[PDB]
Amino acid sequence: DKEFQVLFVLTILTLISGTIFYSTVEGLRPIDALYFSVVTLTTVGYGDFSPQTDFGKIFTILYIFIGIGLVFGFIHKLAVNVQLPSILSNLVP
Amino acid sequence: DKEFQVLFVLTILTLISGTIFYSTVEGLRPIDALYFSVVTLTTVGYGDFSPQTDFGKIFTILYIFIGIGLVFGFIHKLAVNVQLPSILSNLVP
Amino acid sequence: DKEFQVLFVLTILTLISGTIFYSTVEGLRPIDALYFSVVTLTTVGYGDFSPQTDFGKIFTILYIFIGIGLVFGFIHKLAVNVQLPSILSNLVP
Amino acid sequence: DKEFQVLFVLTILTLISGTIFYSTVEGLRPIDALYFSVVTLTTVGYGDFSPQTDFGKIFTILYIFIGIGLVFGFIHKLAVNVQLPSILSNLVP
Ligand SMILES: [Ba+2]
Ligand SMILES: [Ba+2]
Ligand SMILES: [Ba+2]
Ligand code: NA
Repeated sequence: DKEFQVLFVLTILTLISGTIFYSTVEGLRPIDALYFSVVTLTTVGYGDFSPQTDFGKIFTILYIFIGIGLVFGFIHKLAVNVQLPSILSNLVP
Repeated sequence: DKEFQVLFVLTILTLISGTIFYSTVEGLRPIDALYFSVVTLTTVGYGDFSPQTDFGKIFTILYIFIGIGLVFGFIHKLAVNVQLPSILSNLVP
Repeated sequence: DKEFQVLFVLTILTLISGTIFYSTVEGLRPIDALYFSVVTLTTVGYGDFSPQTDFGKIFTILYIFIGIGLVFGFIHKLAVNVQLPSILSNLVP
Repeated sequence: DKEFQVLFVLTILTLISGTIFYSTVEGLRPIDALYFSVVTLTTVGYGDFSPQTDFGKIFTILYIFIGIGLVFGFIHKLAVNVQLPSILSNLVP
């Protein structure tokens, strides 16, 4: 609850930083910058967007190392502390 | 057993929702929509398909956050509660 | 030791099946088929190769669900039961 | 602390080896080689770079199996032993 709340905020700030960085340095539209940040940090990585500048490539290296751990923590506690009880609620006779 | 069964169903419904969404909004053939949903939620992400619309990009962001946890849970219990015993069965003299 | 050995074999057989499938149905060279199988099951997924046939797409869906759990188990026990001691060996004065 | 330090070094050496390999055999610029090594071992895998030679494909197979476990260990202890306390520090009244 309080755990999920902090992880939510931390993940939001991370995605805001990526949105700002890639829309400025890589010239993406803000929605595309957000989408790319998510596709990156979840490791999906389609490659429909990818950094073309060296600044973008260096940021991306650092962004991945700092952000993957946080994003997957959130995905994990979301599944565990929000998704897991709710599915059991739908179960019990 | 009962665990694996619930995870199977939950994963199926998730993949059905993606199949329906991407065949409608992104105009994919249903098989391609299913395939893309799987390639997305397992994080493989080839990028042979990727959303071209903003609606598609926003759904994909949400779809990834909600679905990755469920899919990998299923992959995990499938390996643990179905794959792991079966391989030991083939072992014991 | 015996754990790592079984996981090695199981991973090899999985990669052999992918090598055979993608070289036949998708017409890849055997080395490219192996490479693609690995890039797929580790979720790296560059997309330099991806299935173009519906048979290939359906197999890939199943191949991912069955194979990811096994591959990452191997990667895990390789790191834990082979990589982790060896690095400590290089450490102790 | 001492754990994080060893994982840092091990990850650095891994990324140096990839930087050297892909700039030589695949002809990438060193920054692109580093970037590609990171995008590979974190499994993001955009595919903006991917190996074109058989030597490159075989190395990549081995590089992924050896390196993913190490990289994610580092990402994990970085989040746990460096990121997790620091965020709590910002919390306590
Ligand atoms: Ba990927
Ligand atoms: Ba890709
Ligand atoms: Ba791609
Ligand atoms: Na991944």
